[PDB]
Amino acid sequence: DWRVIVVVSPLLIAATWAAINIGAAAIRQLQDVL
Amino acid sequence: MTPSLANFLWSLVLGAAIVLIPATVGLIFISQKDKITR
Amino acid sequence: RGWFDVLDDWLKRDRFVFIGWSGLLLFPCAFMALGGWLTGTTFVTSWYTHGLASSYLEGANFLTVAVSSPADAFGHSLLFLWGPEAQGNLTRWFQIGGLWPFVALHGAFGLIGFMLRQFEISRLVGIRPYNAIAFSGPIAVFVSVFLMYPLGQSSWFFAPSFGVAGIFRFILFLQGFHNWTLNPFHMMGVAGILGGALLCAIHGATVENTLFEDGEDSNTFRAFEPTQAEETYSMVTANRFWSQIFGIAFSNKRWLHFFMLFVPVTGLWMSSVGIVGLALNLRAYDFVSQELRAAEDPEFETFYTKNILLNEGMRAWMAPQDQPHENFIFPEEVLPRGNAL
Amino acid sequence: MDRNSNPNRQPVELNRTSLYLGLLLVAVLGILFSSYFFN
Amino acid sequence: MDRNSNPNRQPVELNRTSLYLGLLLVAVLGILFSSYFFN
Amino acid sequence: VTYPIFTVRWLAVHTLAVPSVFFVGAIAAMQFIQR
Amino acid sequence: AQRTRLGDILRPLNSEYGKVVPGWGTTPVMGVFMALFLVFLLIILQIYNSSLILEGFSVDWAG
Amino acid sequence: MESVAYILVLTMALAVLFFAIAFREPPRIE
Amino acid sequence: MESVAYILVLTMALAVLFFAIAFREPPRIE
Amino acid sequence: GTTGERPFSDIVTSIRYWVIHSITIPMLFIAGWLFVSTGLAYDAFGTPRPDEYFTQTRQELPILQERYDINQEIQEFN
Amino acid sequence: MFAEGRIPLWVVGVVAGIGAIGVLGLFFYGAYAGLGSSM
Amino acid sequence: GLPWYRVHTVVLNDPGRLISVHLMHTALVAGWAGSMALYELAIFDSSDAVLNPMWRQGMFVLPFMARLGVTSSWNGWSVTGETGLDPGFWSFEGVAAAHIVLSGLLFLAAVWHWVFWDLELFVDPRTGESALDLPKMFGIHLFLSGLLCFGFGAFHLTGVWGPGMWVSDPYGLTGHVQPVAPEWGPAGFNPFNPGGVVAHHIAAGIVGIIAGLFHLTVRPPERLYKALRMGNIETVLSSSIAAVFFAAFVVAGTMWYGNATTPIELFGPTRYQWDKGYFQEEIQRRVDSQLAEGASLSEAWSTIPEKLAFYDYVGNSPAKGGLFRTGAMNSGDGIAQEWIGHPIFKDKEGRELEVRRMPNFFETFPVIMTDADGVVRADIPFRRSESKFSVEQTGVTVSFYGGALDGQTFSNPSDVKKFARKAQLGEGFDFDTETFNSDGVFRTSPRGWFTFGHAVFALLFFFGHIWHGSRTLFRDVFAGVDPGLEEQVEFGVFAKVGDLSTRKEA
Amino acid sequence: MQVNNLGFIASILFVLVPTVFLLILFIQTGK
Amino acid sequence: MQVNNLGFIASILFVLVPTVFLLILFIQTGK
Ligand code: CLA
Ligand code: CLA
Ligand code: CLA
Ligand SMILES: CCCCCCCCCCCCCCCC(=O)OC[C@H](CO[C@@H]1O[C@H](CS(=O)(=O)O)[C@@H](O)[C@H](O)[C@H]1O)OC(=O)CCCCCCCCCCCCCCC
Ligand SMILES: CCCCCCCCCCCCCCCC(=O)OC[C@H](COP(=O)(O)OC[C@@H](O)CO)OC(=O)CCCCCCCCCCCCCCC
Ligand SMILES: CC1=C(/C=C/C(C)=C/C=C/C(C)=C/C=C/C=C(C)/C=C/C=C(C)/C=C/C2=C(C)CCCC2(C)C)C(C)(C)CCC1
Ligand SMILES: CC1=C(/C=C/C(C)=C/C=C/C(C)=C/C=C/C=C(C)/C=C/C=C(C)/C=C/C2=C(C)CCCC2(C)C)C(C)(C)CCC1
Ligand SMILES: CC1=C(/C=C/C(C)=C\C=C/C(C)=C/C=C/C=C(C)/C=C/C=C(C)\C=C\C2=C(C)CCCC2(C)C)C(C)(C)CCC1
Ligand SMILES: CCCCCCCCCCCCO[C@@H]1O[C@H](CO)[C@@H](O[C@H]2O[C@H](CO)[C@@H](O)[C@H](O)[C@H]2O)[C@H](O)[C@H]1O
Ligand SMILES: [Ca+2]
Ligand SMILES: [Fe+2]
Repeated sequence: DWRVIVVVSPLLIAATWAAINIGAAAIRQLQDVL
Repeated sequence: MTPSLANFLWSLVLGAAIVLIPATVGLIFISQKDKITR
Repeated sequence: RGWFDVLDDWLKRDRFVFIGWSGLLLFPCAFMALGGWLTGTTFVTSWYTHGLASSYLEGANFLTVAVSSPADAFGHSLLFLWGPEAQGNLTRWFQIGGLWPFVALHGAFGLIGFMLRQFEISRLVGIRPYNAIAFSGPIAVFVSVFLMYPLGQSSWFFAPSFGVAGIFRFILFLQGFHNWTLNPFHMMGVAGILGGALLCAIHGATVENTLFEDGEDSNTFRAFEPTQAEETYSMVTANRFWSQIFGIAFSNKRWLHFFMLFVPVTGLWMSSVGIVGLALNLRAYDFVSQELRAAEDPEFETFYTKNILLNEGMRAWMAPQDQPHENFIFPEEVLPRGNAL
Repeated sequence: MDRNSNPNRQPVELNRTSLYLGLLLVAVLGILFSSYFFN
Repeated sequence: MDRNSNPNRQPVELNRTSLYLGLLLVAVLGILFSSYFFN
Repeated sequence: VTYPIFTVRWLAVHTLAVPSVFFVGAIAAMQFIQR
Repeated sequence: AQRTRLGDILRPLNSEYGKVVPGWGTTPVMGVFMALFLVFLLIILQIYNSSLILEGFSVDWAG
Repeated sequence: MESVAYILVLTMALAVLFFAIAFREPPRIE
Repeated sequence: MESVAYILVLTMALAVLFFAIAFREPPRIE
Repeated sequence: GTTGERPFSDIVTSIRYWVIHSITIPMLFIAGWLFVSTGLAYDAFGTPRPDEYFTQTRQELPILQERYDINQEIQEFN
Repeated sequence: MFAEGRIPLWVVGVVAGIGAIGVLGLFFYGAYAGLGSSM
Repeated sequence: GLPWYRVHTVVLNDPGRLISVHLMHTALVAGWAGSMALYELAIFDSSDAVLNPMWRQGMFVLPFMARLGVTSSWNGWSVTGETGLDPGFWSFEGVAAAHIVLSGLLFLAAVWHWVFWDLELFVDPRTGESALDLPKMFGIHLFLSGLLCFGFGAFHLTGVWGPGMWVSDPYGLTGHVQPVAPEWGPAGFNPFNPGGVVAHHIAAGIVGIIAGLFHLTVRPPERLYKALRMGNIETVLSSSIAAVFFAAFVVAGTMWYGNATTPIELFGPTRYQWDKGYFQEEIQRRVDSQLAEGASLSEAWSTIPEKLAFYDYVGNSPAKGGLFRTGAMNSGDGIAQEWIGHPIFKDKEGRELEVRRMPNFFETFPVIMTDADGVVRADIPFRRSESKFSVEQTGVTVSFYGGALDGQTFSNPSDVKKFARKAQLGEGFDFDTETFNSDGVFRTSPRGWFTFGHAVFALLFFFGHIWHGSRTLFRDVFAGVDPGLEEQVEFGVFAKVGDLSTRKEA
Repeated sequence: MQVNNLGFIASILFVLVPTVFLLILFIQTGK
Repeated sequence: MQVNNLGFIASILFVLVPTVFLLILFIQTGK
């Protein structure tokens, strides 16, 4: 269903933008807690 | 062995596998990782 | 370090949102209940259970939306998603009103988790658990109204719907069908709630108007620090004021605050006992002496008999729409009505 | 066997304010429920 | 005017034997007069 | 200094606020549905 | 504290005040039994609720 | 229903008799 | 005759109000 | 006073926070918008669109009366 | 805006409040248009 | 001194006087049972089990005696309508007398324990003070409970040595006490199967014996001892109040919804039997069976039993009472004398009309007559100025089959409207309203009163549990908080809430 | 039996009022 | 009016029994 694609895809864009703007500090916080 | 019996048994299994068991593993994992230093 | 005690350490950390052992019951259940209510009032109809539109998707507003009660045909079926009605179909489950027992059950277990949270944090902080004892009132209300009232009735249909106008419907329904204003248990509830509101207002006004001059600013709020030892307001002046104004006054701070606890909690418990009675249609509907007289004497009218007539009119004009599963066909000539209206 | 004195005996108090509050509560409960007792 | 304490206040006693005698008298007066109250 | 970013408070905020903004956008689109 | 014959008979049943098994003891076996009790309560509730329908009978006055 | 009243008043007298025998103030030589 | 009972219970409440105002335990600073 | 977490007034007054949210919050908004405007919410929840409250063969209220076979009941109700 | 790496919190607040007022006004506009407008 | 609401605390650390107060409560309960049964026996009418059974007469404890096997009286009557039986000693009067005598014995035993409170059994030999080994007492009492439960299921319920329990047909016409065999299949969890109750007590008694043996041989874990405060008797009070409100909610539910243990001959029909037309459906099935056999309408309707028709009457539904409509159901409509027979209403065009019945919700209900295809053909209009479907215009006549009015036809519209209003209440009955001066408003049955009392008590006992559980777990701060409590309640100082060793020092 | 309608209330009050007076006086004795 | 025959005795006892309990407790206080 194209409806499912065009509904999920905005969430995917939001998640990937948050990931590529927070991922360095996210991996650092994951490392510091082992 | 009825459809309602099978649905109840699957509810037991999937309430364990969706809610109870992965929360138990996640709590145990994050409590072992982020320990309190005395 | 045992794994239980390590988990106990992690659950009871001093963070922004306290979790605790009670949080494992509270947070998923409260989230499920709140998300179910928001989901139902945003997207889910009551068209097949009630013949009504009750979501924002259908054009209802914040007053007119509800997670409505399920269809009367199901009885007191718990209406699980995997249950024999819905049979795993989420869409069918939404349409048959399964969001109502979803919200009501998760809400009830979340309320349990919240009073457990009150107990847990009271134990950790080191205070007495009177907040949980006070919260017993709201849980008594929720259990009597949303659970034992429909359980005593024919189905979950006659439970209150989780909505503003749905609750107003439940309220008017209990007036017209049960004469719930006439019930003394509700009168004690009303007395408790209005007394709690009175005590709140009077206690706040008395403290704010018997404050000690403990600062140089006209803004009196900065003349307090939490770690101070002495009282921020004059109990002696407050006592003298209310003794000369009202006749009596509080002379004990602890008794004052226990009474502020006691009045609305007792009102809630009393109204809950009345709702338990109403679950079995054990109403204070009538004063039989006045009906026997009114049936014998057509000159006898009180405000009670007028209220009885109001209830009859409401029942006859509301029941075909409020209970569409019954297929109540009331032709216009049988509807009770006064002259010219 | 001997009849010994019990050391767990403790006096009961009800002060005047508590008496007035209880008497008022009992009076208003009678006022509330008498019409339903008569029916 | 001042509200002075009264020195004529004196305690009232009723002992247990007097209580039993009064309770028995009241019970037998009820037993005697109840049939006439009902008539 | 050097605070964590992902906390229980972070999840507590999003669990509520991400579906809140999703639902608000839904109801905003509902405002333009014709009869 | 006055001795009676019945008291002297019943004395060993009230002599173990505060005796404990150190640690967790049989708490896991307890929790297994509480889980089984909860499942049994769920079964009989859903049978009475007609949410669990079993062959061989119906929940009705005629069985 | 008068039978209930008669039974109650007779029972009150008999209970008074029991409590006056079993729980009298003990006579003490002093 | 129920009117007598209603008058008595209302009178009991009003008498309680009078005796609680006029004959309260006085609040004493100590 | 501070339980350990970064204070909210520090967080929401940052460039990096608003760089992430200038994107996340509006695009969640448009996700809800496309949930409604593509009509997927009607199919997901079973809510009637404004022309399926009544069909050409049913003009009354489709009050469920079946206790177990509700799927076929909703189907013949349409 | 007047700082180093920072936005004033009152600017953030006025933007958020304007957005909240706007979505409330849109929800009140939808009371008079489209579904639920009685027309 | 002690406030009024705490006076009973005096026996908190006095096991002898605690046992004495328990005896006094047990004596008062047993004496209530005996005196309530004696009052019920003094006012019971045994003349007609069909139309004046126990549940029309306000009989509360008499169904509970009848349920477990005591159906007969010394006077000579039985609640099943049989006469001339010899119950032995265990009639209603003998059971009432046994509870009165037991109450007196328990009163005397309570007096003894109150007076001789300082028994050597209650003090610890290790220390010098009063101590109850509550896990061991629990194990003994659990073992006794399991033994009694097993004996009640396996001997009394099965009739191996005992009377059995009350069973009936699905329509409550042939109820009697019989031995009941245990059902060990899944139909033992059918709540309307009495063999399920028999198996439950046998199996739960065996499990209680095994659990009592465990709770007798195995000491509690130290973690559970400290967590549940097992040295405090208030934790027993809290958990017992919890179990007790659990069981009270259960018995209120089984009373209201109907059970094998709540038969309709003893407590009355349920509201759900009126709701779904259970008795009306069975009555119509029997009439259709006789019509298919080839009988006339009067013949088919004259073999409906009057008891079955009496069940099909909204005044016997427990959801028609009032909270202050006190007493027996015979104080309401009256004592039922006879069934008037089944009405058939026909309009002037020959269509058969059915009066829409009054639901349990409605204090008043409009009189509506619909045909076979659900179209309203007659009514009793409020406004007559625009009346179209009145009985007068539609020419509705009514013919009665069976009962007192069998073979009769009423065409005068006042009689037809009166019979329409009667048919609104289900099967019509003639009532004697002068014996108890019946006021005409419906009462609820003992089923409804039991459900109301037990539901309300279960709700209030939820508060008791919370109160005592909180008093148990917070015993240290009952007089107040510590006079310090400063640094531990500050935010962010300690890593764990309330833990001193978890100070961050930062 | 056709008894006086006030017989029950008169009997209960005739017993109970001086019973209450005696119990009040006995319980307060020693104060 | 056609009232409950037990309404008067129930109202008087409902008022008077806890009134008596409170008066007993107040008068003995200080002993
Ligand atoms: C051996 C003594 C004895 C006998 C043979 C009887 C017999 C009877 N009693 Mg009586 N009674 C007794 C002692 C006795 N009583 C005592 C000591 C008291 C004071 C407490 C009473 C107070 C009393 C009252 C108030 C009433 C009776 C009534 C009755 C009649 C019906 C009982 C009934 O409904 O069962 C009901 C019993 C139960 C449902 C048992 C509940 C037990 C629960 C389910 C167990 C709790 C859980 C358990 C502790 C833990 C699980 C155990 C498991 C693991 C094994 C019956 C003739 C009734 C009557 O008809 O009045 C005349 C009635 O109203 N009795
Ligand atoms: C829960 C147990 C219970 C149940 C279910 C019943 C049920 C029944 N009884 Mg019974 N009875 C009981 C206990 C019970 N009784 C006890 C303990 C006694 C000894 C006093 C009696 C003595 C008795 C007699 C003499 C009679 C009955 C009768 C009846 C039947 C008629 C009901 C009725 O009119 O009452 C009406 C109920 C009410 C009006 C409700 C009262 C609720 C009170 C007023 C609420 C109080 C509010 C509270 C004070 C406010 C709180 C304040 C707050 C700040 C805390 C009915 C089936 C009658 C019968 O039919 O005999 C065959 C009959 O004549 N009973
Ligand atoms: C079997 C259950 C049970 C038992 C053994 C107890 C026992 C106790 N309670 Mg608890 N409690 C219970 C259930 C129980 N409670 C329930 C159900 C509630 C909710 C209503 C409470 C709420 C409660 C509170 C708020 C308090 C207690 C307190 C106490 C302690 C002192 C009691 C006292 O002197 O008051 C004396 C009572 C009077 C002088 C008059 C009360 C008369 C009542 C209002 C009406 C009479 C009832 C009637 C005669 C019998 C019908 C009851 C029956 C149907 C259950 C004592 C340990 C007190 C405490 O904790 O002490 C430190 C306390 O403050 N209880
Ligand atoms: C919604 C989310 C769900 C939330 C889940 C929360 C996490 C689970 C909390 C569990 C609380 C109870 C466990 C307490 C620890 C304990 O008792 O055991 C202590 C032991 C040993 O611990 C160690 O043992 C040592 C020795 S001793 O055991 O004390 O003797 C001791 O020194 C040491 O301290 C101790 O750590 O730990 C174990 O691993 C036992 C695991 C089993 C515990 C009970 C679980 C049973 C659940 C029933 C479900 C299965 C049945 C299904 C039926 C269909
Ligand atoms: C500017 C708003 C004023 C509106 C009046 C409402 C506030 C006062 C109500 C209190 C009544 C009880 C009186 C005794 C209580 C009493 O004695 O108060 C005492 C309290 C102490 O004030 P201070 O003496 O320190 O200062 C007040 C003046 O003396 C000088 O500033 O007074 C105030 O706090 C006034 C602050 C009101 C200003 C902001 C309040 C805004 C609330 C209303 C907002 C709208 C509500 C509806 C929205 C849905
Ligand atoms: C049902 C269900 C579920 C769940 C879900 C969930 C849990 C979810 C959710 C959800 C959510 C959680 C949602 C949300 C939301 C929201 C909203 C919708 C909001 C809002 C709002 C508003 C509108 C506001 C406004 C305002 C005001 C009024 C005040 C101030 C200002 C402002 C403007 C802010 C699941 C899947 C599991 C399964 C199936 C069932
Ligand atoms: C001494 C003795 C004896 C005798 C015994 C007897 C004779 C008895 C009895 C007993 C009895 C005869 C009893 C009783 C009881 C009663 C009760 C215990 C009650 C009650 C009450 C109540 C509790 C109620 C309440 C209420 C009300 C009032 C209102 C409504 C609600 C209610 C229900 C809450 C003999 C010789 C044998 C032996 C030797 C010893
Ligand atoms: C409350 C709050 C907030 C918020 C706020 C907002 C959100 C807003 C606002 C506001 C605004 C946003 C505004 C405005 C303004 C403007 C104005 C006031 C103006 C003017 C003027 C005029 C007067 C006009 C004139 C004219 C005319 C007449 C015609 C010609 C042209 C013209 C246009 C010139 C904040 C956070 C801050 C703080 C806290 C809370
Ligand atoms: C805000 C929360 C969002 C709500 C969730 C959005 C999705 C809602 C459901 C729509 C998805 C498809 O909608 C419906 O899904 C159900 C599962 O429940 C499918 O149901 C299918 O699987 C279930 C599970 O075994 C069984 O009933 C059966 O095998 C089959 O019907 C239906 O075939 C489909 O019509
Ligand atoms: Ca006309
Ligand atoms: Fe305060």
